[PDB]
Amino acid sequence: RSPPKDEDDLTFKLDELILDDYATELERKHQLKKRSTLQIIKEELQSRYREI
Amino acid sequence: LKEIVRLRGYQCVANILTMIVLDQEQQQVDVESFTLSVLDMLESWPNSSRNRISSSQIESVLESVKTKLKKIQPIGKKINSLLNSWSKLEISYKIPKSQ
Repeated sequence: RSPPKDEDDLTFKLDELILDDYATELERKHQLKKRSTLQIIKEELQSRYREI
Repeated sequence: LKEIVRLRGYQCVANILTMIVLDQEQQQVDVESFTLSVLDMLESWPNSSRNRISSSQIESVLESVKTKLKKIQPIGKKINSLLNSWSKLEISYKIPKSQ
C-alpha cells in the first residue's frame, strides 16, 4: 500500500532469503525435495507468469 | 500494544526502570510501588517471540534490578514469573536472511 522509492513492490526482499537452509529444514522435517521449488516460487513472485 | 511493540516500548521501559530503580533519586518504598505498578502490564501484554525483547534486552535490566532489590521478594518473584513466561517463547522455524 506504500511502495518505496523506485520500487513497484516488496518482491525484491526475497533475494535476502537463504533458500538452501529452508530446503534443508524441509528435507529434515517433511522429507520433501523442494530446492528447485523455492527458486521457482521466488522467480514467479518476482514476475508473475513471465514469457519463457 | 502491538503498535507499542513495533515502536519498541520495551526499550523505553528499560530506561524508565534504570533511571528509577538503578539510579536512586527517590525512596525505596515508592520505587517498590513503581516496580509493582510497572511489572503488571509487562506480564499482561501479548507476546509471541523473544525477537521483540531482543530489540531491547530488557531481561538483562530485570536481572540487574532483581539482584539489586533482592530483599524485596515480591518483586523478585514477579520477575521470576516474567522471565519464566518470556523464556518459553521462540520463533518456530524462521528462515535465515543474507547478511
